[PDB]
Amino acid sequence: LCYHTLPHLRYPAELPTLGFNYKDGIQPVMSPRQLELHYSKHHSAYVDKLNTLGKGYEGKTIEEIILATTGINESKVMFNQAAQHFNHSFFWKCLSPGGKPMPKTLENAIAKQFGSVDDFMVSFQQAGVNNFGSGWTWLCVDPQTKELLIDSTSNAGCPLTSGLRPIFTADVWEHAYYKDFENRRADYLKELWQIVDWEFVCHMYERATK
Amino acid sequence: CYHTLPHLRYPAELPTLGFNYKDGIQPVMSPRQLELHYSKHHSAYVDKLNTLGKGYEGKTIEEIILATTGINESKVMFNQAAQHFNHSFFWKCLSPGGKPMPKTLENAIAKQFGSVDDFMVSFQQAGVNNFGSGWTWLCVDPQTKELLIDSTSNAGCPLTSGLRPIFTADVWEHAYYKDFENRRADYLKELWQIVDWEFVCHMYERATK
Ligand SMILES: [Fe+2]
Ligand SMILES: [Fe+2]
Repeated sequence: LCYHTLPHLRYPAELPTLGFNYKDGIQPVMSPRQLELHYSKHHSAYVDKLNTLGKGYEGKTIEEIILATTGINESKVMFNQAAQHFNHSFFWKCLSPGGKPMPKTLENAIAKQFGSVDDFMVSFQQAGVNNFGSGWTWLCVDPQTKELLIDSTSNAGCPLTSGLRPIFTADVWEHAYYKDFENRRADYLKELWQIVDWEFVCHMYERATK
Repeated sequence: CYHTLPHLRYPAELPTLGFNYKDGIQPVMSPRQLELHYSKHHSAYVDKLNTLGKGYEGKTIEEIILATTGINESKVMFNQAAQHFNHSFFWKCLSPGGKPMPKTLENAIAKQFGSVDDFMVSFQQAGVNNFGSGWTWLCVDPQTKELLIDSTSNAGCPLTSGLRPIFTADVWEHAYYKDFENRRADYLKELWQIVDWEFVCHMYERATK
């Protein structure tokens, strides 16, 4: 009985149903093959591995597994699969072919924190570029202060392990962009905005700041 | 102290490859895979390190790595120097068509691991299981003269724990994604075919002296 970022995301794990047709990629940014690799190979493997480890978590959220395994050395393998499952699921919810325009509520909140949407985007791209190795770049709500914050994590790291509430993420594991952008992570992050589902981000913002 | 690459020095320079960098590393790495890895990834580490290393002129890259390891203020330089060393060492480990394993190294591997095939499977598994970006290494422990498989994350480098590498496989996704996409396991299985075991054996002989 507490807030979850994705309360519908539960164990036994399942690859999530995408808001759109997989075979089309996520135009204009991600090709069909880039999405197929990422979703049908990478994400699918985390779902499959997690299902060999999570006995006892039936009916519970994936976030509950993350929170029960975080910082525990003997549980690193399960933590990594559960967090990656959650991280990818959340990522797909953040995206849509051609994007969705940012509602006024969200625009105001982003400008109130960062000065403008443009200044937030510049800062967000920079944090993603600078995230050494594999990981994720996040926009989160701090529920105590109501601040919006950019946070980067390494590998399977997830800001909800520190009590932050994600509202947007960009995967910056090299596999997220290597098929279409090769080494060009900066270009990937700049182009990614064209496919962000800002309606989902705004929905997350409203519930996270309540 | 012992250096793995005593000729790899600052100011940093992309190393000359023992082969033509436009022809890839057949039969495993395509020309474009090698061009990206060397001319983009490795090249950016070199360039960035050269913005940071003033004062280290004439020193080994490994001395920079030792001077910056575990120091929070120097994380960025550590990452560049370590990655420059790791990639330069990787390229020496590889050759088109490979080079056959000399008996001395064959015997040492089989003594440590049970057999060469046992070593290879164990090494492949460690690379597959190295979560995220990193490197999987065959090293000599100079305190025992034993061989061991060691995995590192990100720019992590065995020398910071007093180990002497003799072989490494890059398992950053960029090392294999062009030719193998998500198939890291296949990459590691196929990588044996371009391994320069003459260099690996030279390193073994040197590390255990
Ligand atoms: Fe991913
Ligand atoms: Fe690399």
